Amino acid sequence: QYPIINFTTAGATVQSYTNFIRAVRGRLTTGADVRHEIPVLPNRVGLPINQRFILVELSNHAELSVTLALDVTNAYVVGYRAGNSAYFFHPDNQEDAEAITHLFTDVQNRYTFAFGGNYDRLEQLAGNLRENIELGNGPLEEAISALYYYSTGGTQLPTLARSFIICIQMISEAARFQYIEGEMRTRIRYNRRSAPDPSVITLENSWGRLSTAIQESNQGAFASPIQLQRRNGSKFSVYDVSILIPIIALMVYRCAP
Amino acid sequence: VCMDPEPIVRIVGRNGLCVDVRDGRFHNGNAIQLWPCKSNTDANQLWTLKRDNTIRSNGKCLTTYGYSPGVYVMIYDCNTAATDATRWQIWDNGTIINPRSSLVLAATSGNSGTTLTVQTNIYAVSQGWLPTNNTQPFVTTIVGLYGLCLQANSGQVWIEDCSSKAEQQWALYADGSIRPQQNRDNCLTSDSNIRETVVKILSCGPASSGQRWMFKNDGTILNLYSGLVLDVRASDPSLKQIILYPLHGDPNQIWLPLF
Amino acid sequence: QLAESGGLVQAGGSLRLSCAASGSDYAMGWFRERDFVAGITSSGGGTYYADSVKGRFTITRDNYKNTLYLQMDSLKPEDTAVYYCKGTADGSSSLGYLEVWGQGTLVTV
Ligand SMILES: *[C@@H]1O[C@H](CO)[C@@H](O[C@@H]2O[C@H](CO)[C@@H](O[C@@H]3O[C@H](CO)[C@@H](O)[C@H](O)[C@@H]3O)[C@H](O)[C@H]2NC(C)=O)[C@H](O)[C@H]1NC(C)=O
Ligand SMILES: *[C@@H]1O[C@H](CO)[C@@H](O[C@@H]2O[C@H](CO)[C@@H](O)[C@H](O)[C@H]2NC(C)=O)[C@H](O)[C@H]1NC(C)=O
Ligand SMILES: *[C@@H]1O[C@H](CO)[C@@H](O)[C@H](O[C@@H]2O[C@@H](C)[C@@H](O)[C@@H](O)[C@@H]2O)[C@H]1NC(C)=O
Ligand SMILES: [Cl-]
Ligand SMILES: [Zn+2]
Ligand SMILES: [Zn+2]
Ligand SMILES: [Zn+2]
Ligand SMILES: [Zn+2]
Repeated sequence: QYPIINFTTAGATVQSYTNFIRAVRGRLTTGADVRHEIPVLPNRVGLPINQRFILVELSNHAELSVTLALDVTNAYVVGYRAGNSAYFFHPDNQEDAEAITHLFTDVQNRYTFAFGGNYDRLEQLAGNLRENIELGNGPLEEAISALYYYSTGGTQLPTLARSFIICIQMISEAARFQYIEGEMRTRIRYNRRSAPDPSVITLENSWGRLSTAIQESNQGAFASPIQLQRRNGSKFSVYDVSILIPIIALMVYRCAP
Repeated sequence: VCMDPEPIVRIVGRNGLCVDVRDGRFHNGNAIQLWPCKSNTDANQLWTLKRDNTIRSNGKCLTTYGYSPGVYVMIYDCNTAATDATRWQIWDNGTIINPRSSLVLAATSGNSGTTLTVQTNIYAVSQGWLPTNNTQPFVTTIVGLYGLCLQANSGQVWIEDCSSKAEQQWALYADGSIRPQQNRDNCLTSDSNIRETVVKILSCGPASSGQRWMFKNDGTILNLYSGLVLDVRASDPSLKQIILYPLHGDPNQIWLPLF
Repeated sequence: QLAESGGLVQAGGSLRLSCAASGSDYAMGWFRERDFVAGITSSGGGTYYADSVKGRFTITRDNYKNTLYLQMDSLKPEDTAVYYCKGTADGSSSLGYLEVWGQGTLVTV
């Protein structure tokens, strides 16, 4: 059985959310591979299948429970279990298709969506962009129930896609970025729901490119600038890893030191 | 193994000035200096971070005059200079160190035209550098315990309810100083290394070790020379005391630069 | 909610104050105008003492019993005052964070 981390929205606090995101990071990578003080996720090359994934069990006030599966090599959600049904995003290639056969083996119903789990396709299926899909404890609660009832005929596809968009940002992206995690802790702290601002959106969009720029930097200095956004629309460029150290908590593996 | 690129970039440091080959003269032995950051293609401020641990301007090398504290740093032909005098390491905490001497690049004064030197490393503001093409410090809010905002009030610093107040804006300079947006001559300062010393705002004049800070990957704001971090005293904002304190990681030591 | 207890003895004595909570998320501190005496972070690991009482007072906490302590050794007539317990938390208010007090316990030395 793959490692499991639990979070509940019932009575969730700043602290309980922080313990949860910390716990997820502790099982995503060992922390022994660090570039310019930023941890690196395990190399897909060499990673045995029995260490490929981690499980995140979510529950809410109604004690509906759902289990997301995260690829440790990129911290992203590849599918989820609800009751005795399991669903998976369309894998990109054949090996990822084979690797997910090792998830939720006990489950009696297994399905692969025709769509992948990238934001662009989830947004069109949800009928809305991340910039308008509110985040917070409340949205996570509702996303959990919608995911649970999808096995039942009670969750339409846009609401499912919207629930995926909520869970991925609040779990995977918060794991990748202390910045995004702090944005989620802001919402939990004040019991507010809020769509992410452009700084969050551009960070999510740039995660791969940021990982490559940092790992192939010459002593922290990038070969090319990466364009980010402030919380207002305003754009700025980053030429060095120094400002990103408190912003990014995990990087996808790109190359050897 | 990852590719090692060779980016051309400015080196910004004390008071936000740029590392500059004086008067654009590339005669062997001409001094390196602080100078206001240019906005053109002039070679004397654009440095190539080479794969051999060399830092080059217009084909010539950033070179230390010697291996003793206080000697100046010059431009010199890379093949003719002593090889060890042309080698540098750029550390992630803003230090540019000469490995042979273990001495650190420094600007012992803050004025334009200051001759650069190598000094003993004390992680002072005068030894903080950033390789970047950005010539402006990044202005940001600094959120901390309970989502409250770091706030400047003349000499005093504390944490208070956030409201998008210029007293809550901070300029992160390339030399590692954290400056109140309303007066960039002044610096977030710990007058000393003792634990529980109250952090305040004072002139950036001395460019001391107590004035240099690094945002760590764990969310703490670290004063590099002491090894202590910023801390909302007793985790109680009403005390209006931000102190140096050994790292325990609890929420009163967690911060986030909300840009 | 917070309630004090354990509050007369001569100069140089000892007394331990308790603080029973109703509901670990909270930083806790002791006060005695009201002045800071001692404080401790939520998980522990950070204890911060006022200069007057440093080296004489010991704040402790125990989050599985939801009780805060203040050990007061080598007391002086200067310690005589009303001693309150205080907690700070993450919610919303005009402060921007929560402050829950106690009803106070009298100490006379
Ligand atoms: C920071 O700003 C400076 C100045 O604007 C940039 O320097 C310029 O960098 C470009 C590309 O790296 C250089 O052009 C290149 O020239 C080589 C040699 O001929 C050629 O093979 C390439 O195809 C490319 O055209 C350009 O010469 C250089 N300008 C200078 C040194 O005055 C620098 O790239 C910026 N750094 C970053 C990380 O964005
Ligand atoms: C600033 O960064 C440098 C470079 O990462 C640090 O020096 C290294 O620290 C590690 C951890 O103790 C040692 O294993 C290395 O031997 C050190 N040297 C090098 C060349 O890597 C330095 O400690 C940092 N300074 C502070 C105050 O954090
Ligand atoms: C989430 O809940 C389950 C069931 O209550 C716990 O078993 C998990 O504990 C974790 O997994 C077990 C097998 C063991 O390794 C334990 O040390 C782990 O902590 C729990 N997950 C977490 C992260 O607490
Ligand atoms: Cl330096
Ligand atoms: Zn580095
Ligand atoms: Zn297919
Ligand atoms: Zn978009
Ligand atoms: Zn000359």
